This record gives sequence, structure tokens and C-alpha cells, in this order.
Amino acid sequence: IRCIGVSNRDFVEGMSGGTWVDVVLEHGGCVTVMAQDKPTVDIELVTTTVSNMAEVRSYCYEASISDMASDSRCPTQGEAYLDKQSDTQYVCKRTLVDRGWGNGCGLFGKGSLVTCAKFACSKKMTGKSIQPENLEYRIMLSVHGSQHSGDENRAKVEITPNSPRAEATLGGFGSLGLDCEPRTGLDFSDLYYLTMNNKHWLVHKEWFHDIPLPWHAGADTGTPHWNNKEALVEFKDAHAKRQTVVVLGSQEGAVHTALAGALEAEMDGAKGRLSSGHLKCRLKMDKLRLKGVSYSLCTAAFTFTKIPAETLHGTVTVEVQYAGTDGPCKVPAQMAVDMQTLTPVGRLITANPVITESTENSKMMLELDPPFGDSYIVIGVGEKKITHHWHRSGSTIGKAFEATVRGAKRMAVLGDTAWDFGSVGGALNSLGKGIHQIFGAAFKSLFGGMSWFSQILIGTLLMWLGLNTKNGSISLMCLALGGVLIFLSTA
Amino acid sequence: TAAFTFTKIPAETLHGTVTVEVQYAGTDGPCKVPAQMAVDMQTLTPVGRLITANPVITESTENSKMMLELDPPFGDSYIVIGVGEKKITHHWHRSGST
Amino acid sequence: ASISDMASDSRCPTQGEAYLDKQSDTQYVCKRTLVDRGWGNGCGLFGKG
Amino acid sequence: ALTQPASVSGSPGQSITISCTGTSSDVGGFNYVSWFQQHPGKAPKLMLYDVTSRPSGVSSRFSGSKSGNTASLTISGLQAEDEADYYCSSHTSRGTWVFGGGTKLTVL
Amino acid sequence: EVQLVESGAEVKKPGASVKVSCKASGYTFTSYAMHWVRQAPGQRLEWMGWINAGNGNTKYSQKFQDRVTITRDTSASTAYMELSSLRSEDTAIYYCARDKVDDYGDYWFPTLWYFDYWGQGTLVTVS
Amino acid sequence: AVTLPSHSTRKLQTRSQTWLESREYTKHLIRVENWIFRNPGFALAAAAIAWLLGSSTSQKVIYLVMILLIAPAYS
Repeated sequence: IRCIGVSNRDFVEGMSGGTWVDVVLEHGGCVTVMAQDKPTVDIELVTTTVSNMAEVRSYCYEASISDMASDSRCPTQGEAYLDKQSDTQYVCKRTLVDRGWGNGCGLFGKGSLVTCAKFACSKKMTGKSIQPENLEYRIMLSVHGSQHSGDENRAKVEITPNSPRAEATLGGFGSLGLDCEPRTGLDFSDLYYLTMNNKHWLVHKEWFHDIPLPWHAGADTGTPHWNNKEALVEFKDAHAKRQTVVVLGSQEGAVHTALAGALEAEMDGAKGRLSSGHLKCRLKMDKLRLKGVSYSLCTAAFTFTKIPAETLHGTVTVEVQYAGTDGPCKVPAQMAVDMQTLTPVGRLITANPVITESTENSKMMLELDPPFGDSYIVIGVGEKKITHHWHRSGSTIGKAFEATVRGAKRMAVLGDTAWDFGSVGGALNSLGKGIHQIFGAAFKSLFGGMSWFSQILIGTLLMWLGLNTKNGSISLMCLALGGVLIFLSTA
Repeated sequence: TAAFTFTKIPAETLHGTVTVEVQYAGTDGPCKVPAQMAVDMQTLTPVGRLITANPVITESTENSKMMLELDPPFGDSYIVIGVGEKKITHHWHRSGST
Repeated sequence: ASISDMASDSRCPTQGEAYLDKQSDTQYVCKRTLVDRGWGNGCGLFGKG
Repeated sequence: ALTQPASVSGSPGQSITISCTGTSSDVGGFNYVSWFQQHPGKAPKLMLYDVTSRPSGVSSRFSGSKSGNTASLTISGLQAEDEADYYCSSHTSRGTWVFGGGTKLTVL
Repeated sequence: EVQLVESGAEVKKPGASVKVSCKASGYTFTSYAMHWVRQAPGQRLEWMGWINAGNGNTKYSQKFQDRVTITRDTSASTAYMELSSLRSEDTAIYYCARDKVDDYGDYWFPTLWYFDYWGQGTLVTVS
Repeated sequence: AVTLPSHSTRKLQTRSQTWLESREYTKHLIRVENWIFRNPGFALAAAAIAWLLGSSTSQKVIYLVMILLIAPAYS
């Protein structure tokens, strides 16, 4: 529930620590955590809001110019000086002009001309600094059980670095403890929050500082003072006897293409909502109980109300309607083959299905994991058990291949953190995570300033290099190539 | 034996040490502050070093304040303050390596 | 030369950069540097302001 | 220079809050926020410094908070001897001090 | 303990100049800076400036940059504030407040508790 | 101004799409293809210059490709 149709959901099965399971929550999909005798819980990260950001260096992308003026000197005099060069609101430029004996200077060299124009800025854009503190994540979790396809089954958890751990209380189901890592989530110490005109981005530092545009420096208080004041003013000169000042055009469509690989964000009031990150939580399910045990079996009748449907991962959701007034009651349901010997094959994802109301025609939804052959969804007790025919497509080998592809994509997206998704904890997992940290630091230092094409080019180049170098470094090249080219062809 | 609150944050100095400022709500008189740096909240095993004294609150009033500084390990960790079921915790990440 | 009424402006480690209103005046010499800050000084963060 | 409410009233026994809105140079960026209480005739008395922190001989009822550009003094358990003028002050980034407009609290 | 006592109230016609003292007792006068704060009748407090009693540096507010001079007398443990060219707006009460000076002898950053002790006040009436 | 660094160097990696993700590959290929289509004579000149450099055939082909990539960008 809440994760049935996500198409990017991940199943975290069982626990070997007995109590807790690590998990990395991402904005794209969600995680269904299923223990041995505990209810399946679907956990998703919904929003990350950043609060009270501090302004840094608003740039100016649309300039306007004003009353130009100029000054000039005979070929053998000093240099031209306009009294508006002592004003920090004027852009001024000095050049040499052909002068003499016709213009009113008796000498024939090159005189000095100074032209000044008053600079004003419309439509500054502004960046703000994010600190890993005062950054809040919202986690929504829900429980399986009695909920129909459409409150003791859902919970919302707010997590900030001040309170990184929380407990979601699900009445009658107990409570799920989460200890999470909010600081090291998405690196918000190199990322500014940029706004141009009611459009906000998550932008890297050291891109918001190498921009060639007239920039203020934080606290705009009175008369704004733009520092570069050029990069929007072009000083042309006519045939050695004039000078002209023009402004460059509005620069907002050049920045839109300069941004590429910078995340979009939205803003509510003083807070900025990001819809792309990843949090890491350890889930302590040791106070999670099964509400439904010690219930008598439901024996009246069951009718399929929608149909059995297949999610994108192979599981089967089934919505049933119960006819008898029995009360809180446990639903018999299974997957079977050879309906003479009803031997439970496959696994059922709902931890325990239970009908929780005492009315005539109640509704419930369960989900189950069928085997790969043809099978029968059997729901009922005896002489009134409805059976639906089910057919699952692909053998176990395809499942293992898809699992490796998902793992590779998760590694390419999360970097080293990918080793923490089933991180119950072993020497092998820790060794893999460590050597991946070393190799990731090295790879990000060497490469990582490339963008899907520089990486493809260098990948093909090094691929030829390792293919025909004939030394023992063949393997080093080809492995770096595996890395680069998959980093390209998986995103 | 009372509850602590984080008055500001656990700031990070330039050399990696954390400064934590805590507020005490109980009135037990001069009493030791139970503070540690831990991972795996299940088994609270003290990791890192606390470059502070066996931190103590001096006053005996309703709300008092304390500042202690810690030398945490290079991984992610949790500042654990308090004894049980009231121990506030903060998430803290250190960058360097040995 | 002769010098006159000095003034200064400081900011916390994670803010923008300091800006005096007398930087937009072409009669003042201004210099910008980094200063130790934090908690004691009165701004809560410990970097260089 | 600091935006403070004109007056605030509350019945004895309940909590109340006085806000103080400043800019990113005095209250927004610095923990240099102080609250002074002034009974008529007497000189102001430092009730809170360092935002939350408060001096030695001050009742623990006074609390301080800060969010963005707004500081806030909270008085829980409004007693009798609390009708006075409350002023917020901040040390600006440029090295000057700014005070608040003033709030006259009435315990009724 | 710490006691800052100012001179008595004074009445002056416009155009004149007032000089108000602030005698400090109960602490080392040389290791503190004295601020002067003016409060209009039933209005906000106004910070006017400070003087570092150690070396003698001063800093005045922009509003009084060229109307106020603050000096000190260490041997007598006094801090004087002189305001010239009085106006009808200057009718207000003048307080003096201490603040600890850094251990290096400079007063760049003030200590978190700036105005821990004040003076009783001195009414200057501009008629 | 004229330079305006590209952000694809510091591409933020996450599950979601970045700002202009659909345009990167066709962007660079379109620039190169358009310049070469407008100027074939330089294809001849780059073939010749690459032939004068590099002993083995692979080195000469790599030089040709790198010249035909450096020229459209005037990098």
C-alpha cells in the first residue's frame, strides 16, 4: 500500500541482525520492508525542505544604461577625465581617437577619449547558502493488512539533524523505530539555492562563483553596487573618431543553458522544497507486532471485486469482498498448484491478511508473490473457495539478471552508499564498502569533470588503448572503461 | 537523571572537534553529564574521545547550561547525551581520514 | 597621504561576504580578508568569516 | 530599527511571547540578541543575552528563541511583577548596536 | 558591587552643550568599555557610542558622529559624554553601560552580555 | 557574458531528471555535425595534418578525430 504501483520500489526481505535493517530511501521509489512474523511496511521519502537560507552574491543578468557622456583631450595633453569616473554607478572606458587641426586641436597625434554610461540593473538573480543543519526530511510510511484499494495504518515522520531518530506509532501494530542520517544525505555543503524569476534550482558551488556577470555581495541595503559592471556593457568605437556604449541582451536564456545538471526545486514561503535526494535510515522493527493473530478464520464466502492485477515487479494485488458478518477475522488465502493437494507455493506479501469490520460486505486488499509457473490464487475455506488463474512470466535467471541491473543502477546513482541497502552487517559488506570508497574517491578525483560525452569519448579512447596496449595494464584500462561507460549508459 | 536539550547545535570547529551546548531541566545539584559518541544505538559502544572533563553541571536550578567539546571518529556517528529513554541524540559527520 | 575614519563589517562563516556602504564611494580604500569567528565571538559556526 | 509589537497583555498564569524582527545583518546572522526589562523609574535590566542564555539571578520562566530574522522572548507562568517595558537589542554586523521599538506588557 | 553613578539632571537652552559623567565603582575601570544610550520620553532606546577605557579608542553612531565626544579619566574612574548644539529632540535620559574588553586590550568584538550593568540615568531638558 | 561555465561538469546525480537532460547528447553532436557540414575543406586539411603526425594508422586516425573535435569548438 502506497508502494504498489510505484514501479521503482525495492523489497527488503527479512533480517539477520534479528532486530534492525539498514535502508536507503530515495525520492524516486519506496521500500517494502518485510520481516518473518511482522507486518510488511512501505516506507517512502516524500519531500526535503530547506529552511532559513542566507543570501550570497546576487548576480545581474539584465542591464540598462543611461545618460552617456564623454570627454576628450588634444593629442598632447593629459588624459580625458569625466567627473563621473568618481562615481561607482557609471561604467567608463578610455580609448584613443584621431584628432587635430580640423576638430579644434592644433596637433595631429591621437587624443584620449573617455566615455561613461550610468549602469542600472533589472532582474538580478540570487543564490543562497544551504547548511546541512535546519534541513528537514518527511518520511511517509504505511502498513499492509486491511486497507482496501483506496489512522492506525499510516504514519508521518519528520526528521531533522537535531532529532535524527524517531518512532512511528502504528496503533495495534506497535511502532517502527528509525535512526536516520540527515546530514550526509546529499552533500548540501557545496550546493546553493538559486532563483532567477520565480524559478529555483539546486546549483553547485564553484559554478555559482565562476559566472561572468555584475555581482553584488550579499546584503543589498541602499543603492546597489555592482562589482563587475561590465560583461553587460560593450564599448564599440566608430572609425577612430567616436565611441559608443551598448548593453548585452538579458542573459536569462544563456544561464538557462548554462544550468544543465542542476536540479529543479520549488519554494513555499521562506522554505525551499527539493524533490530529489536520498536519506539513509536504520529501521528497528522490534516493537512491530501482528494485529491479526488469534483471530478465528473467516468462513462465509469471498468474491473478487476488481480482479487480480500484476504490478511491474511480478507481485499480484487482489481485492476481495466478504459476505458474512463475523467480525475481526483472519482471511484464508494462498497460491496453489494441483488443487487436489493444496500445498502453499509462493510467498504472500501482505504479512497477515485480516478482515477488520463487522458488516455485511466488507472489502480488503492483499498482495502476494506468486511462483513462476501457472498457479491458482485460492481464497476461501471449503466448498466456497474462489480460485483465480495466474501466470507469471520469467524464470529465476531473468530475476537474478534484473536484480544485478537494479544493483548496478543503484550503485551508479548513490556512489558508495549503495552498499548500505541490505546492510545487516558483515565483514564482506564492510570490505566492499571500503574498497568502493577508495575507488570512488580516486575516480571522482581523476574523472568526474565530464558530462556524458567527454566521458563517452574518453571511454572509447581508453577502451581502444587497453584493447591494443598488450601490456599488463590492459585490465586497468578496461575496468576504468566499464566504470565510465556504464556510468554513461545507465543514466 | 533528567532530560537534556540541545540549546543551539553541535557546531564543528576547524580541527574536527564538536562543541555541544546542552540545557538541563532537572534539579539534581552538581551531577555528572553522561555524554558519549556512539554508533549502533542498540549496543552503545563508546567510539571516539571526549576532549572535555567528566562533564558536570555546577548549578542546582531548574534549567542550567553546559558546553562540552568532543573528538569524534571519522565516520558518521551520534552524540548521545542522557542515560535512558530520555537521551537526546544528534547526528554528526566528520570528513577526514587518519 | 592622510587617512581618516575607518570602519569595518564582519559576517559569520556561512554567509555572503562583508559589505560596507562605503565601498560604493571612490574616496575610501577598502580591504577584504578572512577572520576567525564563531560561538564565542557571537555567531554560531566555526569557519573563517 | 527592530520591529517590536506596541503592547502585549495576558492574564496571570499563562505564557506569552514577544517577537523582534530584524535584518540579515543584526538578528538574522548573529546570536547577538538581548532582551532587557525596564520597570518605570529603574534602569533596564539584562534579562537575556546570547539569545537563549540568561544571567544568573533571573527566573527560569524567561526563554529565548530565534528563527531566521525574528527573535522571540517567551514568558511562561506570567507572574505579578512582570508589567514593564521589554526591549530587544542586537549588535549589527557593522559594529553598532540597535534597539527595539518597545513592548509594554500588562499582566491585567 | 558594580555601581555606575551619573551626575544629576540638568537643564540647558538650545544651542548649548551638555557634559554628563559616569563614575564606575566595584571593578577594574581600565578593563571595560563604556557605552552611552539615550532614551527619549516613552520611546525606544538609542545607542550613541562607546569608549574603550583601556587605550581610549571611541566609536560613535552615524546619527551623532559629529555632535558627541566621549572621553575618560582613569585615575578618577569616570567617563564623560559631551553633546554640543542641543536641539529640542535631545530632551531625553542618558544611561551609561559597561561591557568587558577583550583580553588583548582591544574592543573589536563585544562580549555576549553587553549591557549587564547600567547607570541610573540623567535627564537633560532642552527648553 | 561570453564564457558562462556549463553546469554539466558538476552534474547532480540522483534518481530524478536534471534541468536539461534530454538535450546533452544531441547538443554536442549537432554542433560538430553542423560545423563539419558547413566546412568540408577543413576535413581535408585535418586529414592531411593528421597524416603528417603519428606513425601507426591508429595514431593518425585518433589525431584526425581529435582535430575534427577541437576545430568546431575552437577550444
